[PDB]
Amino acid sequence: ALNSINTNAGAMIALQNLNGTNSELTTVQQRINTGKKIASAKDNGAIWATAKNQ
Amino acid sequence: ALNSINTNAGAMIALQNLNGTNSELTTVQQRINTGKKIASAKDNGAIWATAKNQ
Repeated sequence: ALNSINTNAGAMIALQNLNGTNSELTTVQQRINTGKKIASAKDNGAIWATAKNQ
Repeated sequence: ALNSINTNAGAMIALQNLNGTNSELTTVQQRINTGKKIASAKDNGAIWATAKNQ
């Protein structure tokens, strides 16, 4: 209602965007730590399985 | 009879208007206290029920 005292969507949307940025940061940090894109089975199942067997 | 000693309608009508103002004041104060228009089931049955279930 532009003056509500119980809720505000601006904080919710700011939180959502911050969480998205944190997730991307986590992915990049994992890449830097392990030194490779496909490190686990979550990154890419097909390529990870192929590399293990090879 | 413009000079009656038993009754006067001016006081009655002044009382009625004062009571109406008091009722409106009560409604506004309730809105300020709870911070919302539809707070109870008396304000609006349909919207209150919808909000509860949602």
